[PDB]
Amino acid sequence: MNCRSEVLEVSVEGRQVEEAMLAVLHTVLLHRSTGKFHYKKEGTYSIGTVGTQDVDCDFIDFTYVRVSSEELDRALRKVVGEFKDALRNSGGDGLGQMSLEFYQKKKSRWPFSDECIPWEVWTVKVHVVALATEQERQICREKVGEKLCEKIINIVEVMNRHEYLPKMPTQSEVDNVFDTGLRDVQPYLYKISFQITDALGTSVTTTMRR
Repeated sequence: MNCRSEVLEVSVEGRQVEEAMLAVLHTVLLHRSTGKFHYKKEGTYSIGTVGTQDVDCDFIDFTYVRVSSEELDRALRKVVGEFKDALRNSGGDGLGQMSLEFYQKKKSRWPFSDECIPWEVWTVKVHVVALATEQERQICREKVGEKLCEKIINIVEVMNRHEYLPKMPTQSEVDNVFDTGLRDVQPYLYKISFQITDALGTSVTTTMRR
């Protein structure tokens, strides 16, 4: 169950934070998901289809690929949205970080609790600058697009480089490994959190599925 933590750092403009974080999160979840398991008798199962689609960025000259799932997209857009607000609207040095953590549920023996054991952590350290000039914004569109392109391919190589994946679960064990709550995709169990540190202190936000 060797856990690996990877760190990515990006410097963007305020209007680029949301799209930049979405590119990273969707890219990771693209390679950390499966189709929905449809179980039959004797505990056997088939696997549903998962489409993908290109996403054109409006504030960055870049295009990324995400899982064709509105449910997942709305989930990610929400937490990235909270992050973008908490980060941009801060009187610090424009620094914050977001973590994507994949974990397994080791159900603590009846009846007390349930423990989350992480096996992969993906952290994005964001440095955001607020620009007013239209020209500078244009420079950032091209500049960030190049860097972000290099980092997406890089992150795909890193995921491929990781030697550990959870053992494929049986029907009774599927909810300890996968998020089986989405309609059209089945990612590994994941939680997303972010923290912003200011001159006043540190704020930490954790988001949980229903």
